Amino acid sequence: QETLVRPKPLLLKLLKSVGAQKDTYTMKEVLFYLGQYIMTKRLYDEKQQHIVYCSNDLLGDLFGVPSFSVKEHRKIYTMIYRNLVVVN
Ligand SMILES: COc1ccc(C2=N[C@@H](c3ccc(Cl)cc3)[C@@H](c3ccc(Cl)cc3)N2C(=O)N2CCNC(=O)C2)c(OC(C)C)c1
Repeated sequence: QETLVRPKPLLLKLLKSVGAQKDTYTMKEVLFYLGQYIMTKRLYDEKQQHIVYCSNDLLGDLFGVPSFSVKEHRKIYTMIYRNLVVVN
């Protein structure tokens, strides 16, 4: 009974670019796939892998910054919620 969400078009484009095949998700799925996006596109610092650089990327459009640490949970959840609607 986790909340279901419907990503808006930019977030959905990112999710589908890493092989998600649906239009509704749980938050934990959304997080999982954004993490995979970062990993597969190598947007992280090789030395401190918590650090992301996304200025040249649609991910930077979603989060509204050129760089962030994955420890920025307020920012990450807030920007994700701005990019979806709740279904069920
Ligand atoms: C020391 O290296 C780590 C430690 C933790 C994370 C991480 N941490 C997880 C996480 C981060 C923030 C929130 Cl709010 C929730 C979950 C999740 C995640 C989810 C969404 C985004 Cl936008 C980024 C990362 N997330 C991951 O996606 N991980 C888990 C670890 N390894 C991975 O290959 C993927 C991490 O993320 C990379 C993608 C940068 C790197």
